[PDB]
Amino acid sequence: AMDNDHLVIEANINAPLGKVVNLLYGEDVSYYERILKAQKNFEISPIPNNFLTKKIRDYAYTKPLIGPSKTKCLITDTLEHYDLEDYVKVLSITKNPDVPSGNIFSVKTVFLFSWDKNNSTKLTVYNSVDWTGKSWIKSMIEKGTFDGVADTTKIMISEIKKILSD
Repeated sequence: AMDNDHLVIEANINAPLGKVVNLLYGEDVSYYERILKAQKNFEISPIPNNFLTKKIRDYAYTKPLIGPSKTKCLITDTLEHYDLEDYVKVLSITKNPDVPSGNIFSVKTVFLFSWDKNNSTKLTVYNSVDWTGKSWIKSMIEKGTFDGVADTTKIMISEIKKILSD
């Protein structure tokens, strides 16, 4: 999952590791909600503010998009690793039960945050699809999924820079 074939982006953010991670996953969920709206999602359910204690948060939103023009995204974030002296890893699973083959795949996005030069943060994003059944549109789904995450991750980085521009 975390290999060059599935690498979406490696990007620098001009803030320390703990600030970037806690901006996105801490108790003020308005920042991630702002990112989701900037990515053109809507009908966003309240993001749980307790991720760093529970190690999981679930929420949902509607994403505009063969297939429907939009679909409900069910999000499960899990905190896989948290060490502010080293790296933080968040796994985000997206389920799309309302799309073709949507009952036999999930989308896995890995956010890796580590230290970069001059007290900054390196963000590494991977994306893959996990199949649990047979589908004859697998390549189409994997390509559309990957391109979509590339598009939305670029918006996320732009939005984080705006949030931190004070």
